[PDB]
Amino acid sequence: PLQSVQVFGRKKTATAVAHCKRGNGLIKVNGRPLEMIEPRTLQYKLLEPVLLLGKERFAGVDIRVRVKGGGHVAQIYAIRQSISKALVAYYQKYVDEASKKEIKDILIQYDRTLLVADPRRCESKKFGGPGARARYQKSYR
Amino acid sequence: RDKLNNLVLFDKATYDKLCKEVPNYKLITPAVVSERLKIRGSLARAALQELLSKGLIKLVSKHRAQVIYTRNTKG
Amino acid sequence: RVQPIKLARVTKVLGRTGSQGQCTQVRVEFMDDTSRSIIRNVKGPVREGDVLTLLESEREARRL
Amino acid sequence: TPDIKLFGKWSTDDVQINDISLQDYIAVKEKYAKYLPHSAGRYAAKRFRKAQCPIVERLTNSMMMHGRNNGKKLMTVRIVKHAFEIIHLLTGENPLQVLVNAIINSGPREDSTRIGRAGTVRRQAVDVSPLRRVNQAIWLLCTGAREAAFRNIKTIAECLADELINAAKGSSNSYAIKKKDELERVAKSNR
Amino acid sequence: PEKFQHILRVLNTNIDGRRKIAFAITAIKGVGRRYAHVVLRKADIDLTKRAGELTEDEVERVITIMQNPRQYKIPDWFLNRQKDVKDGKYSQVLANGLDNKLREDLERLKKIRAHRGLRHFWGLRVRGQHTKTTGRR
Amino acid sequence: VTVKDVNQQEFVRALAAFLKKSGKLKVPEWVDTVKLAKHKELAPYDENWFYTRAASTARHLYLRGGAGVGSMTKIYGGRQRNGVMPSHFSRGSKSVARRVLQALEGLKMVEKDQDWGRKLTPQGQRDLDRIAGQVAAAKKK
Amino acid sequence: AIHRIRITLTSRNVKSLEKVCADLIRGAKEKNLKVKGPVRMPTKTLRITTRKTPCGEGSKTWDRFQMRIHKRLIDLHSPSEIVKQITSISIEPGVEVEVTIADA
RNA sequence: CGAGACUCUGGCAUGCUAACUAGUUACGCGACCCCCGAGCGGUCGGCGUCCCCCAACUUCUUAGAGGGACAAGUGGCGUUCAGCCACCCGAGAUUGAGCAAUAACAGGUCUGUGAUGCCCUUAGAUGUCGGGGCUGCACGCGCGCUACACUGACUGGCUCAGCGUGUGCCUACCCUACGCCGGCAGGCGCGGGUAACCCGUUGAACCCCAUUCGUGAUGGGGAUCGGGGAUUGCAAUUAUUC
Repeated sequence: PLQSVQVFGRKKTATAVAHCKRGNGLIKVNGRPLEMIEPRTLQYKLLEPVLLLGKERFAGVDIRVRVKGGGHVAQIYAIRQSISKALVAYYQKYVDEASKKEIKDILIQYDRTLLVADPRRCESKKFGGPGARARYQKSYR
Repeated sequence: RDKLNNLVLFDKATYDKLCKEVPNYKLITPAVVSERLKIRGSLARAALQELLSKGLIKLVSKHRAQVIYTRNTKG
Repeated sequence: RVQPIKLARVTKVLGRTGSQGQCTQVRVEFMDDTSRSIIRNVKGPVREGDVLTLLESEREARRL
Repeated sequence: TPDIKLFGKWSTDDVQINDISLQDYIAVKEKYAKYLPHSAGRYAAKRFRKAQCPIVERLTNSMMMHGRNNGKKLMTVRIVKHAFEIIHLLTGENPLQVLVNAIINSGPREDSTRIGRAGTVRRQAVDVSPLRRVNQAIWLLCTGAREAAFRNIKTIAECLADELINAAKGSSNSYAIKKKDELERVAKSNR
Repeated sequence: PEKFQHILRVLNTNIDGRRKIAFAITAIKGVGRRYAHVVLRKADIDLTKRAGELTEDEVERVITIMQNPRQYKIPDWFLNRQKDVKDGKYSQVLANGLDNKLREDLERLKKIRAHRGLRHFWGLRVRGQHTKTTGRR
Repeated sequence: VTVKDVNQQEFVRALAAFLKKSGKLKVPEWVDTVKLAKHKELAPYDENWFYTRAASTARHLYLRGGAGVGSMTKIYGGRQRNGVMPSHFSRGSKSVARRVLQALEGLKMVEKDQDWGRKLTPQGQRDLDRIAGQVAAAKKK
Repeated sequence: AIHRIRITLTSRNVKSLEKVCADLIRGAKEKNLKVKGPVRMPTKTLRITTRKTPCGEGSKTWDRFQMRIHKRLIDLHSPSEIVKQITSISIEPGVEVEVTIADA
């Protein structure tokens, strides 16, 4: 057995659970590197925390992630939140506070809400329109 | 609106014109070449693909919708 | 007729005038002069301490 | 990367704001440098929020307009990245510096607001906020690029690049410049 | 950058570069986009090219396969008229000869006084669907 | 590795070429005049695509515990133009997809196994990995 | 021998369902049977949509009624009759309780 | 009294109690075993199936009880009040429904009602079967839908979901994985599932990608018409539909 914490990331619907366990591998998202996946037109965004905080930190732990829910963009945002949170979570209970705190400093300043949850989930549709707040055309003499 | 067509035959003169006008360009796309000549846009594109095996033009995009060529390294 | 361009910086957003309420009174410190400080109306949303580029102090911009 | 956060194949360094009145609504490195623009996809949450959004991100957002093209950011990001490359070949330089210059030159100074005067068509000469000047500039430039592309061979990327360069140093072949000269001229006149 | 090959005839129209071969052919009746595309595939001709490209040879090879469709394994379902009403076969109809048959069928069902015939002749809509505020302006 | 780690577009192209070398794909007496799917407004450009589809199907089956015609038909499926009515999802040709499953089985790329439909053969597992290696060296995108 | 028995409980009324479930669990263990503990299954929202207006002129007003059926099961393992016996007694109205011979 | 308050839903609980019609973790991981990479190799990491425990858990999934928002803390302002503004934490005093008073209206409904008054008709029906029309178009109006393209038409390929639902039903009946055949429509054989078991790891579309076409009513657009195949019904003529 090997040491392990789990965390999650949440944008809209699309939970992304990261299991951050002792070892060396990649960050893998659905078993494949961050580089792949596709749409890969947003690609730099999910690379971003890893580059900011060095790859040495995220290679002291193997990070494997299972993503379901939402769509392609929803998932990207979710994964980014879970990986950064993962690293911090692992260091917070096992390694040391100063490392996790340093990561929290670097992220929170430019900010991207990777340690606090997004509130925004779908607003309910109400009748008498074709949309949620969109409403049918009226006609008048 | 509008009505505009280009030659849709692959021609002699316009290919020669292209290669001998080459210092003018630093940006080359199909659309530009098409406008500046009378070559189609489709056969603008294709002329560039030929041209790239001189290597007076260098790929710097390879996107599906349309491609972007440079002239030499950077001009 | 003509005067030189004066940079003037928002000192205090006075409030909103206009018939529809879509004209904002502003007092702008004339910046070149601290003695002058004149009221000009700004169409846009105004955040204090941002800078206008006055092309005139002619044709005074005022409540309506 | 944490030393300076670059754009996704261009630098955020050597971008200069050539006006002292348009400051603090033009930024790209004054905290707001990004490899890939995206904040959280809200920008209407606070009235404060607009300051957070840099000129680059605002330009990508304003582009997606006209029903089919609405709500497709991914398409726009690909088009915009291509557009930067087209600018770089055409003038050398840094494409972001070209963008900044274009905004400054396209932004109006005086404009007009409606004022009553006998029921005759007269208006009051007013200066406008630098936030408004940036917002209007970005609008003009995006609308210009789209308008050209519609019934011409050139794509949105190419037309956007052409639109920025012409505005950056005047040529009178940029829509934004032509519109601005009309707004400022009319302002000066009036009652 | 090859001109040289230009001005091809398919049936009664001059076919030159404008569009890809397949689309270029569809000036004539009885050849849609799909028809001309499948004829070219059968005739072993790259259809991405122009019709100002390719010689007279290739054109004739296309014409033979279109007008003998079964005998070159263009199936019966793919045909504009299957079993027909005049002819006991299965015929691909092309050019001016389609116009002929269309006229024939409309006259035919005016004689026989079938509903399709009568409606079309009178200018009423042949399909039973609404024509209440449509089929005009 | 899983096949997902390496470049997906390059994988299917490399595998498709490997299939051509084998010299058989048990090809239909159709696919030279076909409608194909009803999501198509123009008949296929070439008769080449059958190899590409076969490679794609092999990859898709490698992922799953076993699957048949239904899985392939939805992936290849898209938007169907309904004329002047709203465009909606559908599933296109089933003869081709069935034929591809049969042909791959014949070569022993995939074989019938538990959880219904065809699942990968160890012969196929070996083949896919060899082209995976070639792809892995080439890029990652 | 112990026999695997499945008790399904179906209802619509949370509080009633919940305190039936309570009684089954508590009385089960009291004279020794398996405790387990409830496997909550997703409540199913039956939705009916109707026009609010007879005779439709005015505005489009729609009324939507829901009815939320709630399911749970509990798998007890212990011997034959004394399971289903001690469980199913001490309840009469208004919460369905099914004891099933299913599971081996 | 109405509204507020209230209730219900959406968001914040790695705290609480649970889960074999639900999953996850975590070994030991072996096999199918590929070497893809490391290691000489055993072994380690790996999408899935399979090994499964007297494993562990509720993180994703589920639904129960609990807490969290009160302008609370702090700072300005105000009759120093009621309240307002900013700031922290962060779901911020920013979610969406449900909810209707006093009273009016000749609003609509006798065709929802074996609720109903009077009137008509009633064995010669206005109580039932056979057939046609509502679907007829020189024209006016409204809600829509499809469009006018290159963020697209085209040909390959990548790939992620959610609310809900189903047969074995009190006047009539399902979703289909999976085999085969057919371009297609469709035909045909199985098996499971009143169901978070099976359909459905809901691997949907947008999206992403390499081309082709090249802004040209062009291949955008699919109107109108002609020929043919099938599906539904005992009956489709006035295209039921595909």
